Amino acid sequence: RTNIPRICSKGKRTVDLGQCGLLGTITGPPQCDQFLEFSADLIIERREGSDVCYPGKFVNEEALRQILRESGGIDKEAMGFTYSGIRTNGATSSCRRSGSSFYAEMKWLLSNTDNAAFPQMTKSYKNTRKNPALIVWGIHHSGSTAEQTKLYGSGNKLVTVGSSNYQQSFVPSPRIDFHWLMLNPNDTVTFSFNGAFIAPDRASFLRGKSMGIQSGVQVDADCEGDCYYSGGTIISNLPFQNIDSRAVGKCPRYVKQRSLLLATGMKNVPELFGAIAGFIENGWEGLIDGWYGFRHQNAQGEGTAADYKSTQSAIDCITGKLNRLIEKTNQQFELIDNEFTEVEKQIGNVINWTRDSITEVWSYNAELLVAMENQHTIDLADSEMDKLYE
Amino acid sequence: EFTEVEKQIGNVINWTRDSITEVWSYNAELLVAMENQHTIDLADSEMDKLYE
Amino acid sequence: AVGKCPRYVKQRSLLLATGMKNVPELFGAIAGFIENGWEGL
Amino acid sequence: DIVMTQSPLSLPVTPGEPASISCRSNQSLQHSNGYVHLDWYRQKPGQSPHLLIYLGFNRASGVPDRFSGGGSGTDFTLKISRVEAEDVGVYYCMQGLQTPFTFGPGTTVDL
Amino acid sequence: QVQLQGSGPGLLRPSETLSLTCSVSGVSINSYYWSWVRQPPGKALEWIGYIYYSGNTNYNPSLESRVTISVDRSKNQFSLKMTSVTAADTARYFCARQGIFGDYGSDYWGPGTLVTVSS
Ligand SMILES: *[C@@H]1O[C@H](CO)[C@@H](O)[C@H](O)[C@H]1NC(C)=O
Ligand SMILES: *[C@@H]1O[C@H](CO)[C@@H](O)[C@H](O)[C@H]1NC(C)=O
Ligand SMILES: *[C@@H]1O[C@H](CO)[C@@H](O)[C@H](O)[C@H]1NC(C)=O
Ligand SMILES: *[C@@H]1O[C@H](CO)[C@@H](O)[C@H](O)[C@H]1NC(C)=O
Repeated sequence: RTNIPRICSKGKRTVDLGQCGLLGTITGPPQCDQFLEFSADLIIERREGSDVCYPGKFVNEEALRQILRESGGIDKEAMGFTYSGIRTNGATSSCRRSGSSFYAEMKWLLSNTDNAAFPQMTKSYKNTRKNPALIVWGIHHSGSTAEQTKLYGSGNKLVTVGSSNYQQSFVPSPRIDFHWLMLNPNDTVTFSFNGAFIAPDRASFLRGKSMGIQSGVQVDADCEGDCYYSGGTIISNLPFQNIDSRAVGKCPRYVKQRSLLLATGMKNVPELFGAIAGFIENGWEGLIDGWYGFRHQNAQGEGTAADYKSTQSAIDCITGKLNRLIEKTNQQFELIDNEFTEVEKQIGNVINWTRDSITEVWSYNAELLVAMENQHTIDLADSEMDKLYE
Repeated sequence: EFTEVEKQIGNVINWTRDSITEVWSYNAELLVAMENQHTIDLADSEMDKLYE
Repeated sequence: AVGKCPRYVKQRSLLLATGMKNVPELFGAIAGFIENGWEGL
Repeated sequence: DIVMTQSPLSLPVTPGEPASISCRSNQSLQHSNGYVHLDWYRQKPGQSPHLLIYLGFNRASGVPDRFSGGGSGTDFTLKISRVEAEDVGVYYCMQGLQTPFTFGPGTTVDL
Repeated sequence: QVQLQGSGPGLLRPSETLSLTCSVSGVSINSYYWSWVRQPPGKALEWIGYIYYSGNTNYNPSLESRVTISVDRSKNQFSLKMTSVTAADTARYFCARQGIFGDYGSDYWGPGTLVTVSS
């Protein structure tokens, strides 16, 4: 139940985006200039972080965020495009960096003069490196026919892309949307645009295996960063939690229960095998032997002893059981659902229903496990009593 | 496997499959453990009855 | 796996102890007053 | 190695006339994207050349409208609407589908 | 719009190792991958081979053992080194980028580095 309300991640590489967004760090807004080409095993995206400065949204959005969590950092490979014969700078009033500044690693391809023809440049790039390439591009919806005719000229606008696994076509709707793509090695990612195309400048490449965070607390590197949640870091050997069912990382199993206590000691009666409450009526305090014991009382040599021979074997059995169960699994959960920007309602209802049923079965497994292990410990300690008696 | 599904439903499917994998693996571990204990008790109880 | 299939696990190989406890040369008095077994049985 | 064949050899063209030069390959030029990898550079004698047509049959950036070489399959033909003073040049047909990037014997166009 | 510029020895005796250099602006050998070509005296233009900005090289099968291209990433220039120079290697080396590799912007042929074998 107890959590540390800081992102305590000493010893492994960490990036605090803050105002930066993780969908930002591909695009390069003014809030991600120092995190444009980051490289770490952690991403901390905050609630206040906006991924774009110009208004707009990502199409196929949560899946792209789930890819960029699993990146290990980004190695931006400089895509070799030049765009000869057209204007490149398209800085808008919405983004502020030393005045007018657009995205650093894309380009608003705009005509040289207003109300003029847009040459139909059909760009192409090949992934020479033996790694999948994250290719991004953006489409600027005009918002009106006047802005379309002023910027990209009159007439209908048709922009298409093309790959071996992606030949899906676009049209502007008379306010920039970005659309990602997986580019295989030895494959070509051919664009074809007639204006209203935020052309990319550099290609995104994954580095390793990062596991990201969505929270609001600050970063304070002092711990080992095993498991995380939306308000800090929870690190323990305990197999179950109660704080948040959306914990991402090497995280314990969420339960509906408040706190399930495993009876790691034996049945106690203060002042199920047979005679736990039999001729040996009640437990007696004057004995120091552990979670078992053989207290002594005499008539000529009165004093308390301890039968360490079976007791230490019993403690080794209980501690081996403890190290078996408190051993946490190696499974790595990911951040499927989002708490800052909500997912689509139907898929989110499926996700909540699946997650609630998973917590039902894990809570019932935890309750039944605690119950059977309590019965196992009591029956075991009664069995060492019985074998001592015989 | 031949042609991948779209990534959101694919991640939902993989998360569901890994969760069901955890449930069945943990149930199999429990079943093996307590049925090994039940075999030990079902080996020892009638030996105790032979003894008495 | 597709069809009437076994259940997937993460473990390499789980083994169910069909036989009894072995003490070569949890219930009460297992290997107690008798010490060990003998192969001639 | 893809031998690129240029047709014809020389054009003693008269001023103001449509002039068309073709270039055939023994291998059909068609990139996976569907945009044929073929170019139409023109070398000014004793100097650095200049691309006139790119990606099979596409008007090149900063290139006069007269040049609009088309073609299809394995045989592509650069065409010019009129003949002018700057027209003089040894035209080369670049492939680009595979490596080697072969060119052409050249077309010595003159008045 | 990049600007290409070439330089190197002109009067060169045969058999020894040839030196060449070529300076560029703008792209700075940081994004697109360039290449080298060879034009024998008023003969057929040939393609020496391309070099990735990362460094991976791919020369023309015709001549491969006698040709090596310098990456030179830090400096804003890429050089060429040809071994076993011959009267056949007499040529007018051009330094450039091409359409078909992925950039669709002209070629920016660099100035001709005319070479000779003399004696
Ligand atoms: C990509 O193509 C090149 C050139 O044919 C080849 O050398 C390389 O092995 C290919 N990549 C893979 C992963 O096979
Ligand atoms: C899923 O549950 C969370 C909290 O349990 C809630 O905030 C979210 O809105 C739910 N999803 C949908 C689509 O309603
Ligand atoms: C689901 O997981 C399998 C392997 O566990 C992987 O091959 C597949 O790509 C994953 N699905 C998606 C959509 O990534
Ligand atoms: C074209 O002809 C040359 C000449 O020998 C030959 O080497 C090459 O393989 C031929 N290409 C095709 C595709 O037939």
